[PDB]
Amino acid sequence: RVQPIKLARVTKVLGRTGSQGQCTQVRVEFMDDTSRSIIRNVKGPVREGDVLTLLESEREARRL
Amino acid sequence: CRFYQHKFPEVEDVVMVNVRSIAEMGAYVSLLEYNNIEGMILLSELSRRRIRSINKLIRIGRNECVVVIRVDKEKGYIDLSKRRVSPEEAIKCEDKFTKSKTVYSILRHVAEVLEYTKDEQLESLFQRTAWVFDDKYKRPGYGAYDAFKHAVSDPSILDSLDLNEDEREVLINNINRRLTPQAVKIRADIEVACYGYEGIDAVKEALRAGLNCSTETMPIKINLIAPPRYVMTTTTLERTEGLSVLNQAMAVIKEKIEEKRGVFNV
Amino acid sequence: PEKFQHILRVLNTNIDGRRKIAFAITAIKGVGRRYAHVVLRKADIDLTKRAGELTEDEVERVITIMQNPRQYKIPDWFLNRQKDVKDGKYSQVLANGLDNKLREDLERLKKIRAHRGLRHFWGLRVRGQHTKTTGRRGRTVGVSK
Amino acid sequence: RDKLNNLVLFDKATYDKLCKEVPNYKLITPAVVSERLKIRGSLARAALQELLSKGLIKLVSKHRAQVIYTRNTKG
RNA sequence: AGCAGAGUGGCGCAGCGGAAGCGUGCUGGGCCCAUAACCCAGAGGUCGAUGGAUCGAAACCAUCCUCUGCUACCA
RNA sequence: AACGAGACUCUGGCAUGCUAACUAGUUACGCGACCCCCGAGCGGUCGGCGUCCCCCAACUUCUUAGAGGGACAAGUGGCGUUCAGCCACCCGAGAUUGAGCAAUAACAGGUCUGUGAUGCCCUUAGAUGUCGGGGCUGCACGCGCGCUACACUGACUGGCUCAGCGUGUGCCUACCCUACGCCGGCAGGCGCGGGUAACCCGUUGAACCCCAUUCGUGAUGGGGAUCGGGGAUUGCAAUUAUUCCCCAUGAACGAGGAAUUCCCAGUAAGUGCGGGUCAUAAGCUUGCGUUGAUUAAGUCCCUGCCCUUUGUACACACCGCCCG
RNA sequence: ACACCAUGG
Ligand SMILES: [Mg+2]
Ligand SMILES: [Mg+2]
Ligand SMILES: [Mg+2]
Ligand SMILES: [Mg+2]
Ligand SMILES: [Mg+2]
Ligand SMILES: [Mg+2]
Ligand SMILES: [Mg+2]
Ligand SMILES: [Mg+2]
Ligand SMILES: [Mg+2]
Ligand SMILES: [Mg+2]
Ligand SMILES: [Mg+2]
Ligand SMILES: [Mg+2]
Ligand SMILES: [Mg+2]
Ligand SMILES: [Mg+2]
Ligand SMILES: [Mg+2]
Ligand SMILES: [Mg+2]
Ligand SMILES: [Mg+2]
Ligand SMILES: [Mg+2]
Ligand SMILES: [Mg+2]
Ligand SMILES: [Mg+2]
Ligand SMILES: [Mg+2]
Ligand SMILES: [Mg+2]
Ligand SMILES: [Mg+2]
Ligand SMILES: [Mg+2]
Ligand SMILES: [Mg+2]
Ligand SMILES: [Mg+2]
Ligand SMILES: [Mg+2]
Ligand SMILES: [Mg+2]
Repeated sequence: RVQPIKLARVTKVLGRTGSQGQCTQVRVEFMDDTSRSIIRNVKGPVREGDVLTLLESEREARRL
Repeated sequence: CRFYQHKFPEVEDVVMVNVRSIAEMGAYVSLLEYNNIEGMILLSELSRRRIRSINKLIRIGRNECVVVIRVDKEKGYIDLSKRRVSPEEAIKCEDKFTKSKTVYSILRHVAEVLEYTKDEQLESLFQRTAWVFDDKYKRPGYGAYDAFKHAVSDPSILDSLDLNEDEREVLINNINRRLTPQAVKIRADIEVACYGYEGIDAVKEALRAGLNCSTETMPIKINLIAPPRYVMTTTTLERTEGLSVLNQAMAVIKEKIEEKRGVFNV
Repeated sequence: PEKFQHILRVLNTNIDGRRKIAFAITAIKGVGRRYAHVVLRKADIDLTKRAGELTEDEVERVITIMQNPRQYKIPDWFLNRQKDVKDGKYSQVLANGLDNKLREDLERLKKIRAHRGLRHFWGLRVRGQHTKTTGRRGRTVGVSK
Repeated sequence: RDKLNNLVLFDKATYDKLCKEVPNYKLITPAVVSERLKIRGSLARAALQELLSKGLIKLVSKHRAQVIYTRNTKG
């Protein structure tokens, strides 16, 4: 019930999912072990390479 | 003025709240079982099933009992929920709430003639009265209204503690008028079919045999509802100790009416 | 600073003492704000003291100006009542002279039943306004029978 | 709507509080004095100007819209 | 005549002393190309009448009146 | 092979290169004149301010408007079956300015009240072809396009300093835009010139904005409905108040339920100014500038549209058809 | 990885 923050760097933009095409699929690293990688769904206009912030690195969202 | 022994409600408590504004992702609602720190109920948590219009569930100015789930005891974020209530909780909360409201309005007259420049002296009186009043009776399940009850009947604890002036006046002269008759219901469920012509005197001697070990001055409430019945409202205490006055009383009546001529009831 | 009485009861109406004297006396009917500044200017009064900071003798100097404006050299185009229909005088009706002068004017109109008198009677709009979609006080009507 | 009570000229208690509030503040604007005291605001302006005429305060910026002061330019 | 229950918006009703709302109806509007369903605004109150307690009631107490069910059914 | 798309025509953005200008200018000095020392100096000279007056001085940067020039996905790097093309970047005034014009087939769309375009029907001297008066404005109520507001990111009172598109004496018809002087608080009045217009109104002294003063959270000095009294102009005539000015009266309204409209960069919005109608005269509309954002660079969810495949008992075409 | 969507001078 307590987890630290994690900071990921965007490495690729996949597509614009969501029902109105609002959120964006993105693949991130983890900036402490660059081996890790997940797919996340962001809400603003991501570019490439900028540092997101994850409040629960364990999830991995898979659609809209 | 604070309602209870803790200013911030704890988790898993049911609270009386007056909804005030239907938000975009919740509703901002007042707090009425605790002081008016805001509360936010999530819109995902009004009802367990799909809703046609929110005004059919909640609308500004409707007392309702809701359960808090989480709270930042520091910053002041009272997270509230309505899916998670049984209508019994509503009862056990609303009755104690309507008790606490009269205790609030009663502990208000002292500030009329005593210092009232600050809402904090209300807290001053609150910590000396309500905290100690419920720190005892909360083990079996009773509150400070029960203490004021035990007081205005036999005034014995208000003296046992620090005594005020004119506040025991506004205590009793309000409670024992709102603590007002607990109506009695014991009547004489006896059917007799008389066979004695001298019996009009038997009924009189049995009326004077109504309540035993007692006097000929204390009044009794006779009712002639059925001519073959003899119905009485006995020694009027509270409907809590005149039980034997129904348990044993009718016996002398039925026997003395049965002894004369012919067999009778019991 | 200046902790003596403030409120004053100028003729038949309670002039609050707090507001600036200009905006203080406007609580009199018939006396708007453009007329009040002229009255105060011709009264020589300072225009940076509230109603509470005037003694009992300046206020009479102001009253007598409000009542007799024509003679303190306030021109004949400031007065709200001009060539008065019944007698040719020019003056400012002040407090209940305004009520009675409106009352008398409506009576004067209705008496000869002019087209305006009847409009004041029937309670309608007296100038030339359309009335199909305006005013609109009454209650809704339904088509059901 | 309520009744924000305000005075147009001081009473002795409030006048004392004015001549003693000067150090207590690092931000002296007409609005804050009009709210912490029960001052109309056209009175707070005059009182602040009066104090400034006594060198008790230091004017840091005056504009047509907003005015400010400071504590003493000391300490 | 008696017992029990009830008397609150046009109508059915909720309302364990800090005090007027719910379902439906009426009037109007929204949605649709229209109409029903569905959504929202407004009006409508001697809380049966009379007194009393209470700091205060529609609510508690007392008297009376009016409806409903059931026996009593009574020169 | 033909049409539509595109090409095209107008417009906005760039030329210190060309053509050439008392109906546009600038710089210079020929000037001169005014004024201040404002600085060297003293006051002139050295200078500073000039929509002060000149030049038969020099030129075309600003102004005007003609001919040509320029931009092509042309260069460089990625992705492309190495095609058609897409993405980023360099140089640049600019790497997507805004409009006009528009197909085949249709609709029982609108218009006989634009027409001396028009078939048929009607009325035709007691007229359905002219003058005087009234109406289109009538108010219990339902809706639509709008204007002004609910104030302090404000209202009032002074002070300061900036535009662009335009129109202007009327052919019957009978009227135009206004300078400058004087009179009146104001609307307005009299007098005497310019303009058929880059020539005069006019350097179009526009509002918001900008700077300084009063008010103080109060339906208040916010807001300006409704109503009383008076004074002018237009016209043959102003009452049911044409418009306009002054004193006075001082309502609802404290950011608006269910719903729902418009919008992507000099755009939304705020702000004023010309054209149309116009004897008088915009809360309209058509254009013009002026201060100038937040959010997006997407999708097919909702409402719709285009192309292919598929199903149909529909073809007046799902607002269809049809069973008890 | 399916709430409700009837009718037509
Ligand atoms: Mg072009
Ligand atoms: Mg150009
Ligand atoms: Mg010049
Ligand atoms: Mg060209
Ligand atoms: Mg290439
Ligand atoms: Mg460049
Ligand atoms: Mg184009
Ligand atoms: Mg076409
Ligand atoms: Mg036609
Ligand atoms: Mg024809
Ligand atoms: Mg004719
Ligand atoms: Mg005619
Ligand atoms: Mg019309
Ligand atoms: Mg329209
Ligand atoms: Mg007209
Ligand atoms: Mg216009
Ligand atoms: Mg004109
Ligand atoms: Mg016009
Ligand atoms: Mg029009
Ligand atoms: Mg296509
Ligand atoms: Mg097919
Ligand atoms: Mg087919
Ligand atoms: Mg068929
Ligand atoms: Mg059909
Ligand atoms: Mg159908
Ligand atoms: Mg349908
Ligand atoms: Mg049917
Ligand atoms: Mg049918």
